[PDB]
Amino acid sequence: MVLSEGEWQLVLHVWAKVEADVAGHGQDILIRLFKSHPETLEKFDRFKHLKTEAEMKASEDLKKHGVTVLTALGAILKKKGHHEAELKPWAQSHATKHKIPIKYLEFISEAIIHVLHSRHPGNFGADAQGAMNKALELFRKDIAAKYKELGYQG
Ligand code: HEM
Repeated sequence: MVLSEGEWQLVLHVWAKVEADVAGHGQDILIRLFKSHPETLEKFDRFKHLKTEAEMKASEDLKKHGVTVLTALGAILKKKGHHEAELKPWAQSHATKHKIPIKYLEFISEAIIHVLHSRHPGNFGADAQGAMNKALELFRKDIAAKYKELGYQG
């Protein structure tokens, strides 16, 4: 798939707002993921012990990982489809070290859209959501192909 420039502009315009508060958005997104699909929490030996939303919100460690996640994702989106070099080391660790199935990437994709919609309604109308969805689908497609190359395709 290929996004048009107008679609990239919609994605990067809401992303610019997200970057006004990277830590807060990262926390919101990971907490939404873990609440909506608690099985994903099991992949994180680091966070496995967190029992309630309250404990999640109070974890400095979770907040630091959310910054790491959104910073990496941001770097990929700003490549506007030219993200081959960035995707390679990402795919290798998520496939053979952490073992993250494509299904879980769909789940975090859903969490990202939920948080953007909730915090940025005026810059995240139907057309901008459609563009963000297509960018994240482009990302999952490319990761699926890489997984396969790497011998995981999970
Ligand atoms: C937008 C999707 C995601 C991005 C951009 C992302 C990014 C990252 C980055 C940059 C790291 C640190 C370096 C590394 O280990 O490769 C990391 C670690 C990790 N990720 Fe992801 N990730 C994503 C989705 C997920 C999902 C869906 C899960 C699990 C359900 C996951 C599980 C992990 C684990 C277990 C670690 C190691 C945490 C630790 O330090 O103990 N990732 N991720």
